[PDB]
Amino acid sequence: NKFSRQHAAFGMFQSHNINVTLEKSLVTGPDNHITHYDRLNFHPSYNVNRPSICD
Amino acid sequence: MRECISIHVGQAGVQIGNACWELYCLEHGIQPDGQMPSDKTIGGGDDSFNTFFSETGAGKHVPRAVFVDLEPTVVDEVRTGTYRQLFHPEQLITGKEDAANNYARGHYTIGKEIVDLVLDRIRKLADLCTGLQGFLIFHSFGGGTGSGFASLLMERLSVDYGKKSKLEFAIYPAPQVSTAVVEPYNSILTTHTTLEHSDCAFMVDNEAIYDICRRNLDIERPTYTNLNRLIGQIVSSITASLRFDGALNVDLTEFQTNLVPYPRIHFPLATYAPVISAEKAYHEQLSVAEITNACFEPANQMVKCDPRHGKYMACCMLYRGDVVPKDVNAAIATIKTKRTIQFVDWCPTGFKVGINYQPPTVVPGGDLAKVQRAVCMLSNTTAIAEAWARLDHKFDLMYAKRAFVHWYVGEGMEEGEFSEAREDLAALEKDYEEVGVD
Amino acid sequence: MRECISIHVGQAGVQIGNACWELYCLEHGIQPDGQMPSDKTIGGGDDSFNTFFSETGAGKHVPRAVFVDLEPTVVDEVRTGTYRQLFHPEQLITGKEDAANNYARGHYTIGKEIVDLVLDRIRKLADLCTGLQGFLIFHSFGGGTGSGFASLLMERLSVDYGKKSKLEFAIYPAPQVSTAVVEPYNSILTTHTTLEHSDCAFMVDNEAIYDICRRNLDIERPTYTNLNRLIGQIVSSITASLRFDGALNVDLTEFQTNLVPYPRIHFPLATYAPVISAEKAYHEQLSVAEITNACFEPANQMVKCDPRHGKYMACCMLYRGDVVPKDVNAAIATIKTKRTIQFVDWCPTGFKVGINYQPPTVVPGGDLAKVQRAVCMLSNTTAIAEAWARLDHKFDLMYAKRAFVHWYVGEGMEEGEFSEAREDLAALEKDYEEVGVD
Amino acid sequence: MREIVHLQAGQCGNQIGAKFWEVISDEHGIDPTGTYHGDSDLQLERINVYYNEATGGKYVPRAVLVDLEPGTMDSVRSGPFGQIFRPDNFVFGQSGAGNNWAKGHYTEGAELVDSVLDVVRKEAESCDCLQGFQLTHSLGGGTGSGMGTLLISKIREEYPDRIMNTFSVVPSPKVSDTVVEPYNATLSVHQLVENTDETYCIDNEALYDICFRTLKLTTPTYGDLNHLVSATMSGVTTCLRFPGQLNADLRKLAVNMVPFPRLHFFMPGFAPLTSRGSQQYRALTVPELTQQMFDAKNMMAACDPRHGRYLTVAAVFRGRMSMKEVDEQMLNVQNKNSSYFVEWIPNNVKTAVCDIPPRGLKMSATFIGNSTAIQELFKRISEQFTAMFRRKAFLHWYTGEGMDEMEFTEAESNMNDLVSEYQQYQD
Ligand SMILES: Nc1nc2c(ncn2[C@@H]2O[C@H](COP(=O)(O)OP(=O)(O)OP(=O)(O)O)[C@@H](O)[C@H]2O)c(=O)[nH]1
Ligand SMILES: Nc1nc2c(ncn2[C@@H]2O[C@H](COP(=O)(O)OP(=O)(O)OP(=O)(O)O)[C@@H](O)[C@H]2O)c(=O)[nH]1
Ligand SMILES: Nc1nc2c(ncn2[C@@H]2O[C@H](COP(=O)(O)OP(=O)(O)OP(=O)(O)O)[C@@H](O)[C@H]2O)c(=O)[nH]1
Repeated sequence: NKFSRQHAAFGMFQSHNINVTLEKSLVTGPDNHITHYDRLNFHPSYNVNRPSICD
Repeated sequence: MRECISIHVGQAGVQIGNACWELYCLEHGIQPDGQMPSDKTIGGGDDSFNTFFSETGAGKHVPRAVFVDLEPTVVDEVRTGTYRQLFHPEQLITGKEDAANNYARGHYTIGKEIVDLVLDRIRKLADLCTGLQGFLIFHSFGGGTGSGFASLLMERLSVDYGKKSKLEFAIYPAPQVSTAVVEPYNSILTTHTTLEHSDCAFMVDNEAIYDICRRNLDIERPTYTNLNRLIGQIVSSITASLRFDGALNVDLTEFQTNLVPYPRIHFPLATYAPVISAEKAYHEQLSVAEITNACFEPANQMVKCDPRHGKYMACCMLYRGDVVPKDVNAAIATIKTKRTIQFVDWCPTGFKVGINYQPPTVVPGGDLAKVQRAVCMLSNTTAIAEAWARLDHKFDLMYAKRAFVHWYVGEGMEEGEFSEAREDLAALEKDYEEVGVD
Repeated sequence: MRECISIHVGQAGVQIGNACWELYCLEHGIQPDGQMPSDKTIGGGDDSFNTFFSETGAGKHVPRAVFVDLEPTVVDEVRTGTYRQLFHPEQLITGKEDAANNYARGHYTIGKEIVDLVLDRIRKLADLCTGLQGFLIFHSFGGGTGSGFASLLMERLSVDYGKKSKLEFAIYPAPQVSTAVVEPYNSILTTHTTLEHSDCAFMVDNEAIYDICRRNLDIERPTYTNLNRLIGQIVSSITASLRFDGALNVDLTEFQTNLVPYPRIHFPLATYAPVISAEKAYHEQLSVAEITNACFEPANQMVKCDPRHGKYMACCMLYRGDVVPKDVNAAIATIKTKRTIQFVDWCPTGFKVGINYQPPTVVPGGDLAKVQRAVCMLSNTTAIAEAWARLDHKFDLMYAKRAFVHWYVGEGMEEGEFSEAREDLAALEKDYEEVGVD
Repeated sequence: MREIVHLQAGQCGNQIGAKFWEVISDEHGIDPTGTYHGDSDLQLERINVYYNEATGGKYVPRAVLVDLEPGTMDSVRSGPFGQIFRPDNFVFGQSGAGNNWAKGHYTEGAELVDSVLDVVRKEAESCDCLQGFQLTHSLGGGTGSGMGTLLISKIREEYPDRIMNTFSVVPSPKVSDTVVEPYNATLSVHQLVENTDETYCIDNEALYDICFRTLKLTTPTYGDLNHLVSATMSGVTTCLRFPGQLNADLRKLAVNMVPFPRLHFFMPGFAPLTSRGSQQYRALTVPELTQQMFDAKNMMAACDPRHGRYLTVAAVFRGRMSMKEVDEQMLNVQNKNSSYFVEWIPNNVKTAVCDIPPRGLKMSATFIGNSTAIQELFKRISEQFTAMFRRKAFLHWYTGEGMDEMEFTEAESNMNDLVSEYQQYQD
């Protein structure tokens, strides 16, 4: 039982920690980053005739 | 000028895109790097590739296709493959979540946030090209990803770009083999959604492709590699008119005008006659006569449809290679004299001939034959209603006892759209016999 | 002749001086020693360097820049760095005490006894030069030392010399990031002091520099140098007109006249279109037309503004590299015909074109693209009032609850100057809307 | 150039400063004897902020040691680094402390303040221009409180232009050992609030909880606790000695933490603390550090600010990292808990990045806290003060030295003022 007590020593782990977290995107691309929200977050490619958000 | 854009949706419909692009670079002699030998062909991108590839001043041929996918596995392994340096990273539209064969999941949940990027891709390809005859969509009816995502994009590209053609290519569901029981669910759903927008949809079945190979190609154990090259050849033949010339040149617009009789139904069947093994071709001979008989032999079709139960409406033969009109017109005249061939009396003429002098070549390390005279037989007949007749009694049982509906309704859907498909199909068949009724 | 003097204030202003000067030395082939190889370009100091460097009879280049800061740390490490042998020891003006982010600490406490020294530098710089078009001022609005010290000197540079131009560049306060909550206080303390003297201010924001970087440069973990290389490339392009020639040669005086409409507001926005990774440009092609739209896409601006929420006033494109007016004039003809682009109807023309034949080169050990057709897009729009609107509410709260002044009134100020600047700002928005009012 | 001179006070500060300096010596590569073994040029350059040059490359510490009891100093002198200290700064008294706050503040200091004033001003003239001074001591400590309160007062008027960095340890809330410590603490903090500008609050129980939590070695030495706290004190001082794209001046920092004058109590926070096998079970990346450095369990100063909210937060990051991760981490934590900040101030985070990793690890950081968690602290001592002043226990001594209760009344009002002063701003 050497590992037990040397693990069971003191108290047992408990989360009083700050619940920090980052929501990730739905894409694996290290450049595109879109979630359930903010779906217009990606690199816009380069169109030649119609400018940005023509419609 | 004269060009088109290819679309390959679905991890099923991507390896077929892998083969055809691989096949295409061969007759052009495109090195996997993306540059020719010391022979001078580079420029602003104007040669045999200009319809297919984009070899600009950078000297690298860029295929004019977009590979959209929903699972990173297959799209990354090809991105680690042989021609990945040729391929553009974000036209290999990689995927992160799956539709789980659910058309609606692919159509609604993820499809919204990706189509804009695809819309971003398509306009960038649409803006650079000049002729832009149409689009080459590779998909599948029973698509775990092919079904839902193709439907949403074709809806979006229909509303904004409705003046160009839309060429659809999907595996027809196996009538008796079902890799998924949800497959009929979405398959009819796509048909009723695609009836009112799609321009030209061409279907095919793998079993008969497998039926052919151990009949005359004589392989009891083929592979997808064998399968995809066959269809990859098929699209190569139809695109040979686009690259090469011949006695007369024909185009998809002529195909659109001359094959589909009436609105709604635009579903012809393709065939290729000189399917044979190399050794069988070795000590035998090919000519227009027997291949004309072969292409009109019922068992040579890749779809489980027997012509004498139906009647022909549209037919087209695309002769690629060394052929003279003399034997052709006489042969097709004798075909016209044939009595078993029962065309619909509405059309006295129903054949579209395409002559190309370029002999179709073999693929290195391949299994096809060395053909001089080839033909792609895209035709249409009334013997197809049984295929949708099979699907309805398949579906009507399933819907009455509403199996698996809890999945679909669980993610936010209902029964009305499922209801609309059945009379859309019921409208589809009821049109089939009345045009069959003379 | 055609030359200028550069000023770098604050440890925020010095690394970019290092980085940019690390850039300029490359295209001229400047060795670390300062001397060329056995090839002959040395003389009285009149060649490619004569506008930037002072390569006198000693034979080695002296950049016409002065690095001023208040701490010896970052200035010594560069004094022990790579290029210290070129650089002039006491042109590297160091300081022993910091302003502690306090505008007035760098404006009253220590500035008095040290500006005279830098006054000695500038006149000994001024006497040697001949053409002395203007001054290149690099600083930061949220300057711990950049804010206060620059404000005093530009006042003294304004009063003694009011006949020549002065070019200021500062990183703008981040719209939602604040590494200091006294960065707000000094900001309009700087701007209200500078509005009545400054000629033209160009600003950038780090976040969108990053947002570009992990969008198209594909680097999720850039280095602090990459920002400096990008902005260093930015000023390199605007100085390429100075260095080389092209179809037409344009000077800062023209940019001053044709950009700013009326007094007070002199705050346009720059943008460099061909920002892409090497592997992306590897198999893609660039021309003026598509990059013209690219620099007009709002997400490519490094300032957090929606141009659709504002209206366009002026725009400047500097085509550095191989371009011809033909495709340029037709392409810009199209952008005028565009409807989403909303220029003010006061100016039928609002564009300044600059053609330079030199293709922008790649920095060794770099991350940028391989650009032969390049443009830095200087433009000013009415969508900028939100930033100051973003500001003033950040301020009206804090001044009302009256924070941190015990630091400020503790070392000797009053609240009247903080008051005057708020209607100075309030004058700006009412100015900014009324010019937007047509 | 701007330098620092240290003061070592109380019998804890003797224990603190001993560990404090040896950590610095081991960091900078000087042997215990004092002959520096040249290993890093940067620490060769910017050691002058703290040490002066002796003969033969010996780096004399500019710290002053003060006490009354030789044995503690004897232990300090006999320590592994007592040789690097001088007999010059060894100033002390001939009296047994008793650690009465009054004897050290009025009786014993009277004949000792003159000498230590003479001491500190000689090393003051030895160097050119200070940032300021820093003091290690205890608020509940007996002898250190008396000397410190006297010296901090005198150094205020004579150099009113420097840092009054005070570094005091808060005794254990559950038990003070010294029963008159609450008298000592209440006396000390009264003059601390107006005289100082910076104060770090440290408690042993939290430090004991750290051994309970991550050290996991059951029985440490108090020197081990000194090792931990010295690392925190060293970490904040790594700013000045090391180069990098960070602003190090405490003035550059203090104006950024201090909205209003009454703010002097500041709470440390430290970065990766690791157990027996998790050194090779940890994937050292910024998100885990930011998670770990912002852990209520990682906190060691007083208690959990969970009961209150966050006024100002400042953390210095040591290692080969970049501004993007801290930026994106800052957005994460800002969006994580915006409500637990105060609407009084947004963007109350001030970040610094040190590019020079420590000796033993690459990724590290130190945090300093300003929240509403000190209410529980001085509210605790309030009931202690009121109860012990209810019946004037242990007072006949303090009346003996000449101290009166009116001092206690107006002193407690000052703390009671700070109770409302904290509460009104946040609550
Ligand atoms: N087009 C094509 N179809 C194949 C291939 N191999 C098997 N199939 C058939 O095509 C169907 C694939 O459809 P789906 O499973 O919905 O494909 P998907 O929507 O892209 O997503 P997945 O479920 O991951 O495959 C299968 O049922 C097979 O019967 C192939 O190489 N190409
Ligand atoms: N323009 C510019 N800004 C930088 C650079 N490096 C960092 N910055 C940003 O600019 C800000 C610098 O402002 P200040 O802190 O007031 O700098 P300072 O006035 O020179 O004096 P210090 O406070 O001691 O640094 C930092 O907060 C950084 O976010 C740089 O190299 N150039
Ligand atoms: N050195 C040391 N001090 C400790 C320790 N634990 C608690 N302390 C307390 O830390 C306080 C600070 O030390 P000093 O200020 O020098 O104490 P002092 O003025 O000599 O007076 P007394 O507390 O009466 O002994 C002491 O009062 C101790 O009660 C420890 O482990 N080591």
